[PDB]
Amino acid sequence: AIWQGRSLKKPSGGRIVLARKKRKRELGREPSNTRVAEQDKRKIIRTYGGNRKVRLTAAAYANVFDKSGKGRKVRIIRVIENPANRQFARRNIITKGAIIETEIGKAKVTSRPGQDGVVNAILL
Amino acid sequence: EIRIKEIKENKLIGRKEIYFEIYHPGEPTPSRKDVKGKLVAMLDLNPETTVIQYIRSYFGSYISKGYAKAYDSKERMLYIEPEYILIRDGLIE
Amino acid sequence: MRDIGLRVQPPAEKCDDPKCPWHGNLKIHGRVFEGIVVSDKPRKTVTVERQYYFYLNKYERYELRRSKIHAHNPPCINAKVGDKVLIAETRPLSKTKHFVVVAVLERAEE
Amino acid sequence: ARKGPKRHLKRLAAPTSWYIERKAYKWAVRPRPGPHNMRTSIPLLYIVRDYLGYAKTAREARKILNEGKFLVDGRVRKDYKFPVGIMDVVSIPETGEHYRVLPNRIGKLILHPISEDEAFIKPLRIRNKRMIKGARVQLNFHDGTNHIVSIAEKDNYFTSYTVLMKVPEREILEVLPFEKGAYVFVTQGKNVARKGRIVEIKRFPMGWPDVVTIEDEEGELFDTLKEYAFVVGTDKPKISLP
Amino acid sequence: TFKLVISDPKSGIAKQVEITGAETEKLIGKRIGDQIPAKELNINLNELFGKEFPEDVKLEIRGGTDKDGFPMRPDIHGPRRVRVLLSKGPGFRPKEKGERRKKTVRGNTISPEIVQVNVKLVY
RNA sequence: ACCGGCGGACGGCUCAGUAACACGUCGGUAACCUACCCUCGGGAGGGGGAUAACCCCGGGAAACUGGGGCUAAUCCCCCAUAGGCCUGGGGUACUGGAAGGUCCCCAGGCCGAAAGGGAGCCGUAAGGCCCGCCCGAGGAUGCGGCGGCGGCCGAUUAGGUAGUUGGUGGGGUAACGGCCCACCAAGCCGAAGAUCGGUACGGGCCGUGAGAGCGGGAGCCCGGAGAUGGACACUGAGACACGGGUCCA
Repeated sequence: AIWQGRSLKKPSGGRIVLARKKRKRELGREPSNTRVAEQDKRKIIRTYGGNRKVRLTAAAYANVFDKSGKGRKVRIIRVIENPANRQFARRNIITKGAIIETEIGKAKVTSRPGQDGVVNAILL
Repeated sequence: EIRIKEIKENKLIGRKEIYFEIYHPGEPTPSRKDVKGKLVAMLDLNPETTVIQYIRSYFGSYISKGYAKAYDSKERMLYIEPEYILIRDGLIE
Repeated sequence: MRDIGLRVQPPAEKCDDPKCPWHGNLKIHGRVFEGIVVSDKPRKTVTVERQYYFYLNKYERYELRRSKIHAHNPPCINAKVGDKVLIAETRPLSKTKHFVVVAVLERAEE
Repeated sequence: ARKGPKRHLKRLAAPTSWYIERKAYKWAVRPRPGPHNMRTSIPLLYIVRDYLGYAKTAREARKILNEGKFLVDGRVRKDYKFPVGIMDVVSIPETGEHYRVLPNRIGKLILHPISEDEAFIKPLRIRNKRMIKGARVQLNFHDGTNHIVSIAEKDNYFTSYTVLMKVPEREILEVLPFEKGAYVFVTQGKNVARKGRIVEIKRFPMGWPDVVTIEDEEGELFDTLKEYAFVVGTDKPKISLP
Repeated sequence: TFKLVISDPKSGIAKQVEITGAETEKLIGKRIGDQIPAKELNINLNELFGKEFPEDVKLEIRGGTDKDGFPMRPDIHGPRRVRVLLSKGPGFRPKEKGERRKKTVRGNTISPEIVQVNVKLVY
């Protein structure tokens, strides 16, 4: 499972024994790993309490924004730099804060595809 | 004898509620039929609509407590008053 | 100058962090304590110490206890050891960081 | 182990505001969520059975509620788990009887009888204010009800003011303000079932609400919190208050 | 002795017949949904159903049950027995929504072990 | 008997673990969720499709299980608009000690509602009375996570800890956070006894004593944990679910 819970070690260091099983409310979910493709492929996910959330597994277009506040829907050519990891830019992975190359030029992603389901960025 | 401590009126249920005391010095606790047929006199009540719930026989006392109903229509008691006490009073077989 | 709701002047420096209560998105709600800085080695971190006297019901004397607390040190104030500081409960921030410095009542040299 | 939402409530754990014998039985009516909190309400069923003696058995009580013979705030309610809370008006038209729910000096609720003409007015504390789309102002009361009004009328109201609500048709009648010298009836605390006048409002930072000081009829001064202070008149109580 | 049940969409009437001998060899190696002229199958269907049927009337294999009673799932290749976890589909009748149960169900391909075969008429 | 509305995540039972923010108190969410319940503003259109039951036949000892005929809704499905989400820019009011949030305008994008009804009175009827549906904003019930302090024995257990401790940037979550991940640093705990072991659910309490105190947590209530041991899913508002499912022993 993906369990987002207690560290097995105390702050001082004494290893912590578990006293109960894990809880479904406490587990997480797989990583989206949003990628560059020719079309937008998305998965809606039922979530805790019946909510919903859509998840981009492949992205084709982006909403870039001018500093003035005017938005352009455009395509995404390739990712320039991913500060989150070095493996991601090599594998066209799309993540918030990444520097991306579109037809307009250089943009910085200011949205999370994993949770938002769309990719917004600011022209630089 | 019978002496009424209280008569109150449930208007939401259209019924009279009667608290009374029964004096039975040296003589066994009375049967339900007699107390009903004798209480029926002095408030001018229909026997069918009237039901007696409990006659508590006190230890070492010649006074027994008594508590009874008096409805205003046949349908209301069937609708509300549950079958068991009707069987105890005989109003249902 | 933005209000924290605690009677203390604001730090002169304006930092760009998202974790300065005077210069960020985070809030404050919970108790306020006071204490002394004992260690500052980890980045943007502080361990505040607190001494107090505790009463033994069987012995009718007093036990002086020392209590430590981890908290976050924003760069605007830049707390150092030897300094009397004010601490407030804050949003969970790290594995253990759950309090934040709000001011330096009195630095070490004084 | 427990695995989610309860559906029961043992008699022994019941709130201290209910004049209910506790060791006679074990099971009580768990109130469903509603206008007023657990700590300031009781199921209507207990009101029918105990506080009015109209029903000896809960089944019969439920039958009478099914008949819909009861008017709370000018609305019939069949739910025998309804939280009937503080400063509500209970009206029985079949009997022409009207009471208001109010705590005791001890911290328990009683039905103080009121005149029929008063039975249509309900004062509501203004818990909070909010802006809803369309720039409309929505006010959330102490009892959980909500009232919508215009942007222009926003300053007519402020939190901690009392609105005399016309419950039968939901019409706002008057707005008693919170200012020095109002007449205030306490809701909770040790000063419960007290009525006095305000001299000072203690502005308390650091998470602690406003402590108002109340001056009683006899001039004695005491203190309580803002939220426990419920205004009922500028200089005299506009409702019969024991 | 394969027990073949032939069902008519036109009439909503189904009848059982038996198959033994070389005709059995004809139905071995086939799969659900496979089509076969009735001539190679050699039944006087006009006599059993008491109606005129075009000579090009064909029979399509749809389903049946094993000897023990495990139908063949059209979604499972092979004629063997395999355990599958069924949330839906043939051979699984759920009761409670979202319930899942593991069963052993035959794969689509017909086998000699299979004793019941189902076919639908087609014109 | 059917899909379908609900419930079988409560209540019933027990004390192995667990030395822990499990728990008692007070705070604590501006970082959560929320079906049935309450209040307020708005909405409830069009179109299509499905298969049970029943009838014809079937297997296997069973458990269980096949095909054909047609069938229903508030069932399923597409659209209509709102509405949900995220971002940029520009402003103004509400809340609140506080922060920033919410309010409005503009700009960019994906996602994206409904349901009528059994009866009766009037109305030719529609419609109204009663019940039921959905969006949005609150409340309320229950729950999630953060914290100071309180509460055992051993030194013939003295050094301990590597996602170890913090920082940058992200991921996933209902939600904040090393919960995870990539990088950058060398921390953090311990003689006001860590680490390790022995021991053990915590409280309201109870037995004894003139009391100081000593000893104990079985019987009721509150909170915590479990379903032979382990481990993993689906349905769902709520679960890893005594009377639901899968493997291993």
